[PDB]
Amino acid sequence: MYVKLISSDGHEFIVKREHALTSGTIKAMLNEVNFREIPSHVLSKVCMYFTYKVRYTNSSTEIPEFPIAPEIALELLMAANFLDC
Amino acid sequence: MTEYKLVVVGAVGVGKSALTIQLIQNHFVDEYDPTIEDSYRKQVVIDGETCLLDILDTAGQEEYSAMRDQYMRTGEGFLCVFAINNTKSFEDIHHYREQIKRVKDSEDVPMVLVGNKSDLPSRTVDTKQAQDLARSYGIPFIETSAKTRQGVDDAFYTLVREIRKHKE
Amino acid sequence: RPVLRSVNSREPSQVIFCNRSPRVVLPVWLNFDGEPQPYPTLPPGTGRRIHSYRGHLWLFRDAGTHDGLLVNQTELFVPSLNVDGQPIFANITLPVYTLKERCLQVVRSLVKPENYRRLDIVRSLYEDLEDHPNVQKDLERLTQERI
Amino acid sequence: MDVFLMIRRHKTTIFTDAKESSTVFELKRIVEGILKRPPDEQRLYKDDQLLDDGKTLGECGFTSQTARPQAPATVGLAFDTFEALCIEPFSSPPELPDVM
Ligand SMILES: Nc1nc2c(ncn2[C@@H]2O[C@H](COP(=O)(O)OP(=O)(O)O)[C@@H](O)[C@H]2O)c(=O)[nH]1
Ligand SMILES: [Mg+2]
Repeated sequence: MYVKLISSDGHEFIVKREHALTSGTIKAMLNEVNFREIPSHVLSKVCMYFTYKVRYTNSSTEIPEFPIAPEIALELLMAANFLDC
Repeated sequence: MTEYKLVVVGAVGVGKSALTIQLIQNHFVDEYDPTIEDSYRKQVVIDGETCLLDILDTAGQEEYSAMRDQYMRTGEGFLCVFAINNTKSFEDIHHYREQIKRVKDSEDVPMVLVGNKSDLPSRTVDTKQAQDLARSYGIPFIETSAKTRQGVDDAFYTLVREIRKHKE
Repeated sequence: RPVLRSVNSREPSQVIFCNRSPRVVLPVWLNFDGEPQPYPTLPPGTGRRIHSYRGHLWLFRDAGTHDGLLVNQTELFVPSLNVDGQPIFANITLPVYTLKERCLQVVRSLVKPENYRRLDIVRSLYEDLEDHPNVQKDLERLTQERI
Repeated sequence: MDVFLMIRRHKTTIFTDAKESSTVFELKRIVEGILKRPPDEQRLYKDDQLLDDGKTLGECGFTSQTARPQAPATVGLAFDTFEALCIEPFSSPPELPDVM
């Protein structure tokens, strides 16, 4: 099962639905969802975070830090707030 | 002139008070009130440097309050002292050390281990184990005895040396 | 009275604090009245042999930001009884922060509070920016979650 | 050992994982299930290198250290005849504001 996540600049991101359901706002919008305020460089980071969360949730050992470049910080913050994740 | 604030800690009956007075008034005191805790100031010379020692002779029951924590927190160096005739003192050294590390908020606090009453013939802990434990702590050990007054000044001056090393 | 307090057990327990996080770890001990008491910090990747007592409550935070951390894959830590004198191990790690909280962390490290609201973001994020991690608020949350 | 990858083609990006032992052909099957093209009409790339659908992912250079969940390694995808490997790039973040 997979979901398509379209960005504002037209990039199509295919992720497992279970991973995209991490976002409360995505789970609310439910197999193709478009975001007109999120560029590709932000939606890619959000998808990477989905995989990171699903991989390391309830892990038994150490967890790596989630890297966020300063230049993306603000945009990723706004996207996260809007996506509820 | 640079000041050095020293604090002498240990169990009741180890000889902290007598040792402290031996550093200053230059006389061994056979019996001191167990309840009297006070500070003393003395101008001395260590390696030529004219230092001012401020020595708090701790005494009294346990108090792990904020006020006692801050009072001990002002200590720059600590004399964890035990008596070779009392096993409990050598066991308690560890607890006193952990309390120092807590109030100073560091694992490295200037201190010197002291084995007192080296004039008494009875030995419950020899001079050898104390050096081993100090090695595990990373501090010097001095086997000074307030009664014979051998090595007392060595102990206090070694604490000033350890403080100087920590400040540099 | 508070549910999240340490027990006055007076029974020694040797514990190992292992900082398996990239952050500087502040150990926080809950005293017998439940109040958080900070203890000396652990640099990242450091293991330290500490001495505690049975039934004592411990939690671990980021020393600089008070961000939440995990110990043995849970929030709070209580030493067990030491079998045959071996030390108990306290593995301190990162949790899976929410993406919002992680981004708020990094933005807090870049901007200064004086300039927080001068950022072109929704006003809702300004208060979230000034709402720094709080040990007491997390204690309230944990207490009610036990309830 | 798991490797976390985003296989990309044009403006499309597929996020998926695999085993370091997983071979290039099994990943091509994975992409068949999603983009509806058999491991016949497609060719996978590591950087500019064409991957032979018989070697394992780890044999191509995909390690756990270089293909993390939070930083997946990229695998290019190209579909009579094939097409030039074309991966349309992501957007760029703005100039970092004054306050940071
Ligand atoms: N033989 C001997 N007795 C000592 C020595 N130091 C202290 N004492 C005795 O131990 C007793 C208790 O010591 P005190 O000064 O009161 O230690 P404090 O109460 O813990 O500060 C005193 O009556 C001293 O006479 C020492 O070096 N040798
Ligand atoms: Mg006394």
